[PDB]
Amino acid sequence: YNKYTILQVVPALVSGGVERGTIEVAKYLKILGHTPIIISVGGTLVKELDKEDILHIEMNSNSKNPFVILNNAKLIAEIIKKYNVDIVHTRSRAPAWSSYLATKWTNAKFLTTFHGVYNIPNSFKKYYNSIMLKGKKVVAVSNFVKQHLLENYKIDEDKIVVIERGVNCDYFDPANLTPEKLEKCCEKYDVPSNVPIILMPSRMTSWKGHLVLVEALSKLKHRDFYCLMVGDISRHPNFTNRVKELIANLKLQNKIQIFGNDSDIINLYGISDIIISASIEPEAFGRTIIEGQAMKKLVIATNIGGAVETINNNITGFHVEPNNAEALAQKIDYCFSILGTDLAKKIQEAARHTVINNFSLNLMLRKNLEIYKEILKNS
Ligand SMILES: [Cl-]
Ligand SMILES: [Cl-]
Ligand SMILES: [Cl-]
Ligand SMILES: [Cl-]
Repeated sequence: YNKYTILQVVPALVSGGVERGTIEVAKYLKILGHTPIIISVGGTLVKELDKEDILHIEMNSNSKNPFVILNNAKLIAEIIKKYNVDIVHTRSRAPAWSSYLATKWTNAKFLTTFHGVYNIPNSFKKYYNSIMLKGKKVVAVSNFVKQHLLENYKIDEDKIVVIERGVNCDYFDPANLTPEKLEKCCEKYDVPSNVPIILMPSRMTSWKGHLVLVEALSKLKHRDFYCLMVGDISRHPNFTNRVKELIANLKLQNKIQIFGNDSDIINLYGISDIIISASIEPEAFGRTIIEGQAMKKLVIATNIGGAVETINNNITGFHVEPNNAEALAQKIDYCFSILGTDLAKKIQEAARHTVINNFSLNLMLRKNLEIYKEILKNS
């Protein structure tokens, strides 16, 4: 008929919103009457999969042992035969050895999505693109990743399909903010009343740029403001104490405060006026940029990686040079001077418009189903 079985394989390394993409695609396939299956190593992911009632198969990946690769490939192949899987969809960092073997032996098709920029040995690039990816397609989550696949992997262009990352415009919707839930968030985060709020929703790791923003906000010690740094502070705790100290030694403890991860990030966007991505090493895509644009905010992102891909400079947001405190401090100062004006409103409106028109989760999900149909054409 027109109903498909899509088996997604998720690895232990999940940088780049890999688990979020896998769950949203599974849920979408369910609604359309398709059958999603997810093979994972287990962990916290299974909890959501059970909530959404999606068939999950635990399995232990080990790319270091050929016997395990061959035996996992057999297990997957038997899963394929069991559920008449039409496509195996891998989102692994290295080549998905076991999954590739499973599809080579069965009628299933092989789809790869690259959620980031990783390197493969130069000796392997010829074999990968010529033999392994013959008659196959690959998905890049950004044009920044697609460029890597072209210049580094030397993968043929007509193999690469870009499916930009999407933001749930139904969840990230300023029309859902209530004046009460906002006040509760200002009360939870010690937010002052009549000052601009700067939100940096970044994991507390070194390459995110926290240090650059703190040196930038020090250059604006004369302006009144309040900066919130919300994100995990556990994976790199050594770095967190380092930042909190720099804020202290610069006597900025009352204008910048660090908080653990935010349960409901939507109310934190709603209370903010300026969102910051200050990464000094490139990112495949700037999730918080798109999320901030969806919330009708003034967005400032470093011009590096895919983080500026969603920003039409001076129209839906602003670019800054990475690792440049003065350039960042001046852009933040500029936004202060236009907050409240018709221009800010224009940019803020334009920002959510461009996310609805080009970077919605809805369009991401549909682009995934299209590439499934292309892969399954002539069957
Ligand atoms: Cl995806
Ligand atoms: Cl993107
Ligand atoms: Cl959406
Ligand atoms: Cl890391």
